[PDB]
Amino acid sequence: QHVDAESIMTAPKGKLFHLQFMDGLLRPEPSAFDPPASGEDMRLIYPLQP
Amino acid sequence: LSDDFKQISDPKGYLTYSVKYEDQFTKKDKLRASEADDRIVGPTVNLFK
Repeated sequence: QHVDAESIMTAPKGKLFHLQFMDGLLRPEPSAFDPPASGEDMRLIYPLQP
Repeated sequence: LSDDFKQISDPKGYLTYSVKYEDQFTKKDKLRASEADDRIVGPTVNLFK
C-alpha cells in the first residue's frame, strides 16, 4: 500500500483509506555475523487508538 | 666465468598465505579502496575479504 501522506493529509472528509501496519514478531533475526545495511526504515503515521 | 645466479624482478618466497573464504558473506565485491592506496594496501585487503 503506502498511503502517501499527500492525501492522508488532504483528501475529502469522507474517503475511507485502508492504511496497513506490519506485524513484526515473526521477523527473522539477521545472521549474527553478516555486515549491516544502512537505511533505517520508518513509518510516519501511527493509529491513534489501540 | 661461473654463471651461477639468475636475475629476477619480483621474487617469491617458499611460503605464503592461503585463506579460505566462508562464502556466506564476503560479497565478492572485491573491495574498492582509494587508487594510490589501492595499490599499496591493494592485495592484502583483497585477500583478507
